[PDB]
Amino acid sequence: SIMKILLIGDSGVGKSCLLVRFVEDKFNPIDFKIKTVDINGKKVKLQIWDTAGQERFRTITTAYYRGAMGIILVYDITDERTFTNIKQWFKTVNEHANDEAQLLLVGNKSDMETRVVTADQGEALAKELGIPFIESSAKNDDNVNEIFFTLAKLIQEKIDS
Amino acid sequence: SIMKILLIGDSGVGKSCLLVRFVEDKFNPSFITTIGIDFKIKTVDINGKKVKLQIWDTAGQERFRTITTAYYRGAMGIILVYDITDERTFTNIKQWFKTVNEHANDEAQLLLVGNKSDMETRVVTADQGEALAKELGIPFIESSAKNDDNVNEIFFTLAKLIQEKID
Amino acid sequence: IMKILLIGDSGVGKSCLLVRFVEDKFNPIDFKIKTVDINGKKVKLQIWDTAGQERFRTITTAYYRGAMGIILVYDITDERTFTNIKQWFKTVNEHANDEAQLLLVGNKSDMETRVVTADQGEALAKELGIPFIESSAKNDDNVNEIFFTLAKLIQEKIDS
Amino acid sequence: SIMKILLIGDSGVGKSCLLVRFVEDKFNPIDFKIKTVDINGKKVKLQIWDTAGQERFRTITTAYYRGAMGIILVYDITDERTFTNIKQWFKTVNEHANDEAQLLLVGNKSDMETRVVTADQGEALAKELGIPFIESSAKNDDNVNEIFFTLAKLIQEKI
Ligand SMILES: Nc1nc2c(ncn2[C@@H]2O[C@H](COP(=O)(O)OP(=O)(O)O)[C@@H](O)[C@H]2O)c(=O)[nH]1
Ligand SMILES: Nc1nc2c(ncn2[C@@H]2O[C@H](COP(=O)(O)OP(=O)(O)O)[C@@H](O)[C@H]2O)c(=O)[nH]1
Ligand SMILES: Nc1nc2c(ncn2[C@@H]2O[C@H](COP(=O)(O)OP(=O)(O)O)[C@@H](O)[C@H]2O)c(=O)[nH]1
Ligand SMILES: Nc1nc2c(ncn2[C@@H]2O[C@H](COP(=O)(O)OP(=O)(O)O)[C@@H](O)[C@H]2O)c(=O)[nH]1
Ligand SMILES: [Co+2]
Ligand SMILES: [Co+2]
Ligand SMILES: [Co+2]
Ligand SMILES: [Co+2]
Ligand SMILES: [Co+2]
Ligand SMILES: [Co+2]
Ligand SMILES: [Co+2]
Ligand SMILES: [Co+2]
Repeated sequence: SIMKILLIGDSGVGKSCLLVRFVEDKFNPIDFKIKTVDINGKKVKLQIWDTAGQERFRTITTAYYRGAMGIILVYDITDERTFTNIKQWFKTVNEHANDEAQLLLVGNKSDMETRVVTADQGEALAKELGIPFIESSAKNDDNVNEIFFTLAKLIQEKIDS
Repeated sequence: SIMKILLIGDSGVGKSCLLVRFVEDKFNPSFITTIGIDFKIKTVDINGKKVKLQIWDTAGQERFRTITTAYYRGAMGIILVYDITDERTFTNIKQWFKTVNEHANDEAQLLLVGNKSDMETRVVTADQGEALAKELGIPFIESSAKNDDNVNEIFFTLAKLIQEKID
Repeated sequence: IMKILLIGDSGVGKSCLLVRFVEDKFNPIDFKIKTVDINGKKVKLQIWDTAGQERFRTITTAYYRGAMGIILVYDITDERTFTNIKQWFKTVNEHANDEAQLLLVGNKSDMETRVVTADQGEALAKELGIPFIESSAKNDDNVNEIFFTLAKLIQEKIDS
Repeated sequence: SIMKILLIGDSGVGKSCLLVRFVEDKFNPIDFKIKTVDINGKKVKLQIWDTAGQERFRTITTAYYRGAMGIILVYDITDERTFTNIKQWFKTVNEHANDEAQLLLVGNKSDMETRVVTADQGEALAKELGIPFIESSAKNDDNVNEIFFTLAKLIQEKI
């Protein structure tokens, strides 16, 4: 009952760190990892993919999206540009992912005082895009597990409908 | 949650002192801010809910930054300050108002503050301040960072107006 | 990394301003590095300073390649170095990048033999459309401010 | 059985002396030593590796880490540079050592009045790296045994 989940977004927002915090629970300043969780009383294996710093030289590959049922769009709350770029990522993902894939918006680095994107702004963009929103901190381990459990539950719902 | 507030005005009117009095409850006649960290944080209760204020304050010879569009990005509150003992800083408020209106977002709430009300050498009356505020269409408050007079009121008044409009 | 250049007539104190900023010392290859903390980040400043006989080099187009900050310096005790600022401004604008942020510095403010007033410097800066700061590498007055002010303007620009 | 432990850090911080103080209980101003310890009513043989000065001329040989279950990162509290370099050592160890290896940060030469790195700073870095912290003095025999016993227990614990 594997669930393929992708982390997408501008380089530098903290994608690889969120994944490391979730699987290993660590932070420090074969492109996937596995972690098994329980969903509605059933063991679910999450196959979590990390871009491998390749979003800097070319668009996401086809086989990358193949089988992906969850796609997490991440931006940096301290970097306006990465937030503005979310619309482009959303477009790219929609023009290539399965029609039933569930998306989720994550505003990362909520621990930083240098924040320039407010929670209200993130919530507003998520609403406009029609997807759930979560603010996290891979550094302080804030809401990281929630990202994956929230997304996994939404995916389990689509599968059963 | 977070409210970005800027303190603007002629150098020497008491902007940094007002911020220090509000956040650290201190006042140094010879205080000197640190070149590097431009803002401080303080969480206050507005309508029974926690609001984090991100208060920005620039140094004198870093004044060029206060005329750029980038500096006002995201600010929802802008406090214009003058020295009641220095006519020139009061006269300059109109220029600051212009700069703020042209480089900042039209949704930001402004507030006029006449500081150093503790000084007997005052030359700008409260009526004059009130009159300018009215002309500009913004709230007015006289304060004294030195004697801790009406400093908290500056920020709570502004925060409530910003919230009152967020709705 | 942020490439910053110090330009101006020989003898105004360019090297002494750089030494004071990095080594905080004052003594009466062409660049030094110093990491500063702005907007909660470690920005590395690559500060360039050239000798007198290397002046011929400071007027070339390659010297300004990549520079995002350019500090124009004059001696407040030497009218000629102040008058020459307009020529330096012209050379910089014609040989440097349009996005580069300039800043005018009047150095040696500690000297009683000053002949250029702060008001004059402020007026020229206004005319040129750039920030102005008076400093003293000798007494460590406003030296850090020169670089932090410039670094912030360069950053605001990058993010703008 | 046997527990392989390595001491890593800038040259001159006192790695070799900490090992001598622990095994021979001596101080003076093969590349490994053996010492059998008792942990929770159980005897454990510690194979403690000394760098042999390698750090002064080369990257620690990939096989030097092989089999290591304990790695002690050491700095000199009187030398800021050796403390700053700990982050690089941590990176090198994490990229070449075994995943299960337990790390520990040691601030040595605590006997010196010329200290420039505070205990708080050391504790803060240890926390940031996610590893235990101990300040020692091979010279005054302060907390040297604690280094090895603490690490041995964490390794056993991880077993
Ligand atoms: N303050 C802060 N920094 C973070 C967080 N997550 C990642 N970072 C930092 O952001 C940079 C990029 O993170 P990384 O995970 O490699 O980004 P990726 O390109 O999206 O994979 C690194 O310098 C991280 O230490 C966070 O939650 N808070
Ligand atoms: N008497 C008096 N002096 C004040 C008050 N506030 C600031 N000052 C003094 O005015 C000078 C400049 O204040 P400062 O906060 O640095 O001004 P800024 O340039 O606007 O940041 C300092 O000498 C302060 O002690 C006040 O409420 N009363
Ligand atoms: N009084 C005084 N002398 C200074 C200052 N800065 C540099 N000088 C002196 O001016 C001369 C030239 O300085 P230097 O940095 O080599 O000038 P450059 O040609 O612009 O590099 C030396 O004698 C310095 O000691 C200053 O801030 N005050
Ligand atoms: N004061 C003092 N000196 C120490 C201590 N430990 C080692 N030293 C001295 O530091 C120098 C280097 O020690 P050594 O063990 O060879 O360092 P290594 O390069 O890390 O192996 C020698 O001069 C030692 O005597 C200590 O705890 N206190
Ligand atoms: Co990455
Ligand atoms: Co101030
Ligand atoms: Co008070
Ligand atoms: Co020179
Ligand atoms: Co200094
Ligand atoms: Co030419
Ligand atoms: Co040694
Ligand atoms: Co002993």
